[PDB]
Amino acid sequence: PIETVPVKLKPGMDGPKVKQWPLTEEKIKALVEICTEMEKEGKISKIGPENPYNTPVFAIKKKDSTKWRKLVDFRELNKRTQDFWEVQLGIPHPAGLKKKKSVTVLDVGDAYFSVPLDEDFRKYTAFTIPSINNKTPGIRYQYNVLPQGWKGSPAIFQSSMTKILEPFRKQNPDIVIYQYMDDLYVGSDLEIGQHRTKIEELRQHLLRWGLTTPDKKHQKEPPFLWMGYELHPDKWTVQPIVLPEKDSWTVNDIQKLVGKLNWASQIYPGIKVRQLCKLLRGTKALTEVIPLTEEAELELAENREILKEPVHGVYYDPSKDLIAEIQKQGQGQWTYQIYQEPFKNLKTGKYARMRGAHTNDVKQLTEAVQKITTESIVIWGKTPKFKLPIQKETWETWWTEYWQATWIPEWEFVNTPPLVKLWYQLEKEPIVGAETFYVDAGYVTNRGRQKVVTLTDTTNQKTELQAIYLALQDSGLEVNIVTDSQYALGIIQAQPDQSESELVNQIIEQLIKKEKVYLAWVP
Amino acid sequence: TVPVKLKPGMDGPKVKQWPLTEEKIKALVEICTEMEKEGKISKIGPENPYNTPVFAIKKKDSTKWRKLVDFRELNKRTQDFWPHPAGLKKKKSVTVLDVGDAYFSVPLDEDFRKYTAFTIPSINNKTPGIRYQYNVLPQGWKGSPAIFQSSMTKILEPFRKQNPDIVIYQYMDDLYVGSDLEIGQHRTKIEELRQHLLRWKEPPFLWMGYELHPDKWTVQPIVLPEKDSWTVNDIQKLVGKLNWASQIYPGIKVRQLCKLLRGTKALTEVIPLTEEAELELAENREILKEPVHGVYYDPSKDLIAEIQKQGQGQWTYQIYQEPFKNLKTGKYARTNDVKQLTEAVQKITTESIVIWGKTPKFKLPIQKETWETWWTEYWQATWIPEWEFVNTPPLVKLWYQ
Ligand SMILES: Cc1ccnc2c1NC(=O)c1cccnc1N2C1CC1
Ligand SMILES: [Mg+2]
Repeated sequence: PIETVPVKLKPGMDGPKVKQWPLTEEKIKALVEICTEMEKEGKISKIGPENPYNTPVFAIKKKDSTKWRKLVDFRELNKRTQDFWEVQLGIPHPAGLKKKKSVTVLDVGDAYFSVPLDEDFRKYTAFTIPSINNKTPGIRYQYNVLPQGWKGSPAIFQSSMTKILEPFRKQNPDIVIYQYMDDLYVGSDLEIGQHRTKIEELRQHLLRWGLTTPDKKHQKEPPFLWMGYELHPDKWTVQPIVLPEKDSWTVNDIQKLVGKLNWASQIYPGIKVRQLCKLLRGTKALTEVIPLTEEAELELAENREILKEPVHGVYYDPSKDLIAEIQKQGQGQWTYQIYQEPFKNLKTGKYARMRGAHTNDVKQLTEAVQKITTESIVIWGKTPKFKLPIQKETWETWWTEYWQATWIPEWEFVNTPPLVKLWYQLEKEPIVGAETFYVDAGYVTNRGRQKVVTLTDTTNQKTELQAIYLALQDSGLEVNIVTDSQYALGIIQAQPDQSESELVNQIIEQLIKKEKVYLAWVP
Repeated sequence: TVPVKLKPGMDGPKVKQWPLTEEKIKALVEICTEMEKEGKISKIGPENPYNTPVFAIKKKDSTKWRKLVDFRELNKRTQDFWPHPAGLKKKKSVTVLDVGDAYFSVPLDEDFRKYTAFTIPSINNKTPGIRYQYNVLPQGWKGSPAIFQSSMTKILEPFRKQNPDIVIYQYMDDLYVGSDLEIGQHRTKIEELRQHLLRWKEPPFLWMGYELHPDKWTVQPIVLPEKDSWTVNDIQKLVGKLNWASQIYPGIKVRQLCKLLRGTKALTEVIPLTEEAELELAENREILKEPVHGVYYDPSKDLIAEIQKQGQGQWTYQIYQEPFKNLKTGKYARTNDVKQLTEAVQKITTESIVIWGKTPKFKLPIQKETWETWWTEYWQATWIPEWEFVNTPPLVKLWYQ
């Protein structure tokens, strides 16, 4: 029998003392039947009237017959129980698995029911069964095993399972086993017959510890539906997504669809939600009906089509390299695909995240690369060799001019438009014969010129970019600009190609136009 | 074993483990597997909710991997224990030895062991991940050097009296051996230590097995452009910079330079410097030749280290406690951005350790995800300074060079 894990109540706290609520004689009966049985199987044990602790229990009728199910409420005991090493918080991504010939899933019944509970802790699991007799005292028990609903059960159960699988795993290095709550996925490259046989060996091993699982006739067969995916032994996808067909969409519908569409983009390349997303602007209620714009309709129809023919994801082949490829799919929009075999995707995806109010494609692309790198380490434990639509020289250039440090692993240029580049660059030195504008809501040029404007509904730092803006307009191809604003400077110095505020974008336009622009700062 | 405790009221660390590469994981598995065989660590169960992050780093001039446990959180939560050689910095040359292994021969208070829990993750969450806790004193823990100080004095007793010409300082897992002797006669007195330390798995040399030469560690004054002709622009940059350094050296004047710049002139227009002005500049130059007076090290204040990228593989830093009140300033030069930044941080930490005996708090110019992703690839120190990530402005950087 498996080792006992030492449990304790949180510091200073004492066990639960919650009175058992009134129970119908019909429930009193069914419980005593369920409990008396549990006492025979050793799962619980009658205790002396010395135990001041108690946890209420009541009965539920599992929609079947009249037979009742026992439910013990451990909220209080849970509040008073120590924290355990958090159960499996992370999960595997299908794209990180290696294909198998056969994969078998097994359900484990009476999981907690077959695992010891630390002796010094059982006295806190004390509960009571009100006797039907009026003058008579009800019967009080305590648990001898992991109780359903208790805080540490999930963790202590997994820990045990892992120790129970240890041997079987060493004797069978060729078999892969994934534990997920009460299921066990077991895969191998064994011939059909051999596989089924091993599965039977495992079943016996688990049964030796009183762990019951389903036989061949009752086991679920691939593909398996897990965490939103549809899994086969050789390929994976996301479970079937159906785009509603209608003409009256509410904010609720749009949000659910965009959510659904998002999940799909990890395998279906080309999914777009830009237009659909715009429908949510200024919405007043979840039930407010929003008409689909001609472009939203276009978008929905295209997704509908991409989703019509299922695409599958191939599994990881650790013998081959991971290739990551990125494409700019619109302003602030990127898409990527990770594969090993030319064009046979393990997974795809898109990046639309914008870090900071202003930015350029070079930054965004670099961030996409970081995000993909992080992700790959999690799924495959190594970084992919990148295929990027940016030339070495372009990158290397922005690299040195940016104050912040960064790094991009192995990567080769890929001449696949649109290529990312810098739309403009500030001179490193003032221009000769290029007029000089001194801005401060107006400006004064060295050649005598000037202009002052008044601005309503404007922020202090917004009037600063206005001036700079004005100057770019009235100036010629080459222009030197002097300002006191460190803010504007920073913004422009970062050479953004896209922004949130129109102002900046209008400035960027001017900037892209000029032959030579130099910006300076003065206090 | 000594009864160690966490600072009152405080509970153990529960730090998230940053995803690792299959390479650093394989390494940590091989390593921890062996530490288990030698009873240094033990597998633990779910009843232990604590966690400290671990990494695998490469050893310089060795093919082996080092296990780096980030006990930073645990160390802030460990109780305080109750001297720094003002002369170690004066010494001409200092060698750094990794004496971390000395600890592996000392049990850890049974009731503290739980606080040293760490996890060896698995790729893509295939499996729950291997959990351990320490049985002996863990390398990197604030308590280890302390709880071993005695046994360490008792051991550095003979070499101390044998060679009272070479000052020996210990910091966490590192030992700083300082002298003035000749490089050969020095490196020789070092090896004589390595044999006297082995006398009680040899303590390798950190930092290339090389010396540091603490004497040369210079403060880098603020510099002003020395030019032939001065354009309106040059002067404007001159004043802005002067104005800034005026905050520190109040004797700086620009009044006379601001005169060359009256009206609205062309940025490129060359301006001869009036007599009055030329003299005021020469004077400002004189003032910046040395660090501002009255800036002392407060042992009760945290040391801050700020780094700026100059480009072309060149960085600049400043160690202070109060704004502008710099205790030190330096530069570093060549790899890639991250590799350099990491090599910098460690350099500044070693110095900060040597000069004051405590690691500084860095303010790094990089995205956390980028840093978290690559730093372990070039890190070689046994310690890990505290750090945060920032966005340096164009001007500050523009005022160093
Ligand atoms: C849900 C899950 C999580 C982790 N691994 C797997 C699975 N399920 C599978 O069906 C699967 C499919 C293909 C390869 N490995 C798989 N398995 C491994 C166990 C054989
Ligand atoms: Mg001005």
